[PDB]
Amino acid sequence: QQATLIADKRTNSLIVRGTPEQVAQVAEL
Amino acid sequence: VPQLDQVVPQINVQVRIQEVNERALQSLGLNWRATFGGFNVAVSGGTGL
Repeated sequence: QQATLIADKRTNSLIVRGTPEQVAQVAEL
Repeated sequence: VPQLDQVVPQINVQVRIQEVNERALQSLGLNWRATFGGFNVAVSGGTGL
């Protein structure tokens, strides 16, 4: 699949949830 | 939950809108009419001689 992304407007927080490889890709972006 | 339930900043924003206008007018005009023997001369601003 693709990693789940959760965006919070109040705190300006990005939450990525997936396999460890799919999460390191967002972490470098 | 601990990250989505934190305190976020509270702010006060001030906006100033300022507007100034100025004018200046200046008019000046002579408007005569002369009559000597046989002649009739009239000088104005709208029409000329």
